[PDB]
Amino acid sequence: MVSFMTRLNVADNTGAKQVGIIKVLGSTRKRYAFLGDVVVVSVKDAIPSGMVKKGQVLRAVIVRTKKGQQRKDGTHLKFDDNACVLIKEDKSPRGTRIFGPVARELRERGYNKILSLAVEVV
Amino acid sequence: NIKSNEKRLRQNIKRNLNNKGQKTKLKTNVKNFHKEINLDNLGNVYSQADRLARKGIISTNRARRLKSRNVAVLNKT
Amino acid sequence: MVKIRLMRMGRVHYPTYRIVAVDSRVKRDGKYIALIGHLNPALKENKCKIDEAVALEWLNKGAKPTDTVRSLFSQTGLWKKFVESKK
Amino acid sequence: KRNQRKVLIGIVKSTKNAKTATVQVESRFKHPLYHKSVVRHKKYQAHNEGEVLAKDGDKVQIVETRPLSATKRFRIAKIIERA
RNA sequence: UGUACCAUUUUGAAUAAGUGACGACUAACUAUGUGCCAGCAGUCGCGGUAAUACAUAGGUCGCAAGCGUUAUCCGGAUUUAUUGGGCGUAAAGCAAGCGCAGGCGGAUUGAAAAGUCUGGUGUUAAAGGCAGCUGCUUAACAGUUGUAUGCAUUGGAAAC
RNA sequence: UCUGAGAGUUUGAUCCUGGCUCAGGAUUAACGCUGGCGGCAUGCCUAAUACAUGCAAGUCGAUCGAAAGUAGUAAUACUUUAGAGGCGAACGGGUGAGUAACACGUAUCCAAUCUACCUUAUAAUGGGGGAUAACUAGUUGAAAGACUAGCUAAUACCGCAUAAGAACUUUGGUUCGAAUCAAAGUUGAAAGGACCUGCAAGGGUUCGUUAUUUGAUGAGGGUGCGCCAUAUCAGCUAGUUGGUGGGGUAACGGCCUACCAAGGCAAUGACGUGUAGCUAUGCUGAGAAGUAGAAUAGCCACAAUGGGACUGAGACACGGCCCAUACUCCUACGGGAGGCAGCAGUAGGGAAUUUUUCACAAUGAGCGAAAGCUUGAUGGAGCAAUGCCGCG
RNA sequence: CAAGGAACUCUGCAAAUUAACCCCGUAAGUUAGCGAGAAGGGGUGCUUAUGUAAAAGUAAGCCGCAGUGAAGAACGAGGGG
Repeated sequence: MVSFMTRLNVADNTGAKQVGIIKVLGSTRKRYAFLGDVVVVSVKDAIPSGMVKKGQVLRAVIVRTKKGQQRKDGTHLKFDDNACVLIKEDKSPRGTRIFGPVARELRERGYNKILSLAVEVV
Repeated sequence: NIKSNEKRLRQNIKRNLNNKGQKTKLKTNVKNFHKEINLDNLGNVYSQADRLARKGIISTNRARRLKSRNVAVLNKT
Repeated sequence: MVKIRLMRMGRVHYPTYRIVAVDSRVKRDGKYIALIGHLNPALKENKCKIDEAVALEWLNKGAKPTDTVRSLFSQTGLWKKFVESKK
Repeated sequence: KRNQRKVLIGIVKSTKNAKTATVQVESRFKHPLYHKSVVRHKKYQAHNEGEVLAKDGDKVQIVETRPLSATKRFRIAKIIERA
């Protein structure tokens, strides 16, 4: 249940080691972003040779959550960290490779490029 | 990749297993000779070393060095 | 095995071989131990003089000629002074 | 008997390290382009076998050998008296 | 690879020249225009209304299937002076003194012999450099033979 | 016996001190203009940047069984090997990032080493066992495949018999740790294929096996001397110094290990900084030598980056394996695959450095008794006035 | 008290973390005294053996999610007036 101003790990090869939430999108007073919901963020820590410098504002798609969320078929997936991917305004990540597993609820919303690049979907 | 390397990848594995099996029985015979000392045990050790000394599993100078250091402890008396 | 081979020392279109006592695991026109005459396989009629001094020593302490070296060892009579002194 | 030797008279500085002695050598060489003559020091190492305890001022001779250990490379051959 | 090449094989002057400079250094000079303006330049420096230095024209000369410019290396540069430089006024003697280390250091006799000199031996790949020769129609080029140098070790010498 | 050229420029004018510049060659050169041919050499120096694409080390049926195919009524004979097995794969190609040090040059010792194919010579090449590819059947996927159960032969493996001499110790004496002798103990050796002969018995030839005795050869270890600048780098180093016991290693060794001590290097430049593959050589110089390490050759290091180890005698393996890191590509989302600094070629950079070219004809290498096969090593051709020379 | 970790707010107020002993390790600055418990990390339980004068210490082994198992113990870093 990543909320407003939630620093969280990054799961691609953009070099964005530590990024925090700046606003949750989709409506007024959303105050929560579950698996799949697109958020805007602001990179607060990167690598020197990165395609994104510190202080930029960018939109990202959350992939891994610590709280988890009940799935329709009864199962309740739950990771142990908060991750995201750096999309570029339609469906595509700003990076080329994806680190770690990615949730499945990104299948329906779109984002099929992520699932293609994902190492192992769960 | 070139064809004449993965064939060697097949051949090497079985002789690797065989050579490991011989090496470990050399080693256990040598342990047997440490825990108890007699002419018979070390003679088995000499024979067992010469088995590989025919081939290239153990370097022959290693075999002679080990059997020399074993006759060294034979020379306790 | 040390092999008696050919070394194409010369300009384009004009090979001019010095016969060489070189090891098997050595590239063409590389360093060697001793020198064995030379050859100009364009000029005919005995343009192929050889030292005959250290070549027999090489053969007597291990050497392997080649077909073009077999040719030269044939006419000069190396065989009739080598295989009999062998016994 | 074709093994070689380097007969280089040295001087024993201190054998404070147990049963090992430090020798000093002075080779005279011409400077490559100035043609003057200068002599330099180059410390060497030889371990005490126990035959004679070389105190300060003992100058001896040295012979080549196998590597006895790292930084201990040569052994004594002939010993000359004190001064 | 019908390859080079050869063969009174066909025809035909026909199928082929640019380039840099011209004040001096450094061989090569006149005119027109421009008139501190446009521009030239390795150095000196040229032009504010007669320019052999700018632009062009003519002419001349220096190279030529290459010619010029820029970039780098050595030389000239004895301008890092070992060969082979100086320190009064041109750059350069510290403000002076006590002085460790180091460098250098009277005369005589002996020894050893590190240096020093010379004798032998081993070794210092080929190509390349030098010289001769050979073969390319000859140089370009390819090949042959001879050619230094240093080091280790060994016999002596014993001025220093 | 070799060989040494100057000139302009500070001044009203002069001599000197002194700096700059030119007159000479040379280039892995490039740019402008022009451009006919021939011969010879050379052609990314920037990004050890990333790569579309095609080819770069395979061979062997006289090793094996079996498979497929052809002649045959059959017996049989012939052609290829998917696989097992032998060797080769560690050479040969490329590049110079790293490395300032036994890396290189060079002189040496290895009483410290080993080295298959090659070389002198000797003994034997006996007899058994147990296994597995392929095949089949199944599971399983489009395929790559993988896994499950039976079947096989060998020059694949493993015991057994005897060891000429070895290998190692036991005992005796020899010589100036080495080497040789004598006796004893323990221990280990193969594989057969093709052929001739032989009614047979068996004998023999060629190819092959193991153990042996010299070497050739190659690799490795160590030392001498030489092999950059920098003090606007003063301390540096604790397996570091030395010893003891053991292990380890082709061998020496704090190489590691358990114990003991604190030592060692350093102004004659330690440690650090930046720089760089070293050497022969090229250009220049009369020379002392300055200078770059072009083509090429010896040595060294590397194979996208970082580690590990098998096998092999030889790799810590450029187109072998495992792992991790980064990048990319393909896909049927299930998964995979790759490492152009090999020859061509592309992208980028740069001002700049070429054909996605032919043939083993020759040298060679590898295998194969032999035919023969592979070779972007090599030999050739295409391009380039880039250079030297000759001819128009 | 799950997820988040100052978004609260006039301000991290309050609350929360660390805390004992032993062992590594400690910078800028300075009036050379300090900074400094700077910072940042590791160990503690039980049994046997070995420990020496007692004990610290050391080796081997065992258990739990956790071993000053409770109680009592400093949260720091940087800049400025």
